[PDB]
Amino acid sequence: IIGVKEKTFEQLHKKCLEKKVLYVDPEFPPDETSLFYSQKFPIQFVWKRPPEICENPRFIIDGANRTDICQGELGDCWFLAAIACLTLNQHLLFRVIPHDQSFIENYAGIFHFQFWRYGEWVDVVIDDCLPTYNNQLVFTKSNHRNEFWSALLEKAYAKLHGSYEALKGGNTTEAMEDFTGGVAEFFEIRDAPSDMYKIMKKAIERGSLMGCSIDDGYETRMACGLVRGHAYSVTGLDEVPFKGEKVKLVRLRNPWGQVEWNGSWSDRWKDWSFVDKDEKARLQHQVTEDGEFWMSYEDFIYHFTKLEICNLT
Ligand SMILES: *[C@@H](C(=O)O)[C@H](O)C(=O)N[C@@H](CC(C)C)C(=O)NCCCCNC(N)=[NH2+]
Ligand SMILES: [Ca+2]
Ligand SMILES: [Ca+2]
Ligand SMILES: [Cl-]
Repeated sequence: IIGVKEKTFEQLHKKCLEKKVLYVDPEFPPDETSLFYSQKFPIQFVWKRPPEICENPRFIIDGANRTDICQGELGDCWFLAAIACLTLNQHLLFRVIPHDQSFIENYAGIFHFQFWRYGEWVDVVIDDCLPTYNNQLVFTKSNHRNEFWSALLEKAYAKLHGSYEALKGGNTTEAMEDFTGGVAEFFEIRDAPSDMYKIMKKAIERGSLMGCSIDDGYETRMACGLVRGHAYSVTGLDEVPFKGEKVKLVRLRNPWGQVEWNGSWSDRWKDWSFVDKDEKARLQHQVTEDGEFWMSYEDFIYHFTKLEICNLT
């Protein structure tokens, strides 16, 4: 279609519109080479563009929110937790996602994203062919079936690593730095200082990204609703009145978009009845299986082992 070895998104976009053709990326083509390098995936995939998947595809629907990041059949929770964190700071999100992009205006089958690499912003261009099975995305999707920014972001990040398979292992902090240029620090929660709630509270209010995990030694599920060896996004911290004393809470989101903690302060916990109507509104309490839930600060430090904060420079 084109010879793209050193050409910008603008150049390629304009050329495709002139030629009246959908872009096919020579550097990261829609075939098995872009999926894996060693192990194959068990199911064989068809590559389709979002217009081929649904009638009215959209890049962004109702903003870029954490609810748009739902994990599929690829173990890249480390990266997905990081994007979800990033959506809590919209200001920073728009440096990674160019928002002037669309399926309904100047569509030429080509998109781009920006990552922070070796001390500068780097532009990554992709065709919009995505892996599918039975006409559904197999990897990351949004909970809205017509929204495609998070699927395409994953493709672009996979391209930056050489393949989808190259996203299988990783650390949330690697991704946080790729989105922000911040400096990461990690904390073992067993050596957590006495004031870590306060540290966590200051970090989210500053727009620092925060992930966490439970040490391991489709990932291991626990009866309490948590998942071991799995990256969670920390999406809020608050105190709430409950039977006289103020209880400290932590809000997490499972990047699966489902499977939540079921203990104290979970969605369907009966003793939410005892909490004031205005407080429930303040904490955006919702009984919906979206992967997001509140737990007590005490239960949090008991279960979780790693805490990762990416601070802005
Ligand atoms: C998460 C998932 O989708 O279930 C996925 O299994 C994963 O990548 N888990 C991480 C642990 C999280 C950070 C909690 C993991 O196992 N990481 C090991 C990577 C070792 C370093 N490798 C590279 N390439 N830097
Ligand atoms: Ca959305
Ligand atoms: Ca929930
Ligand atoms: Cl659109």
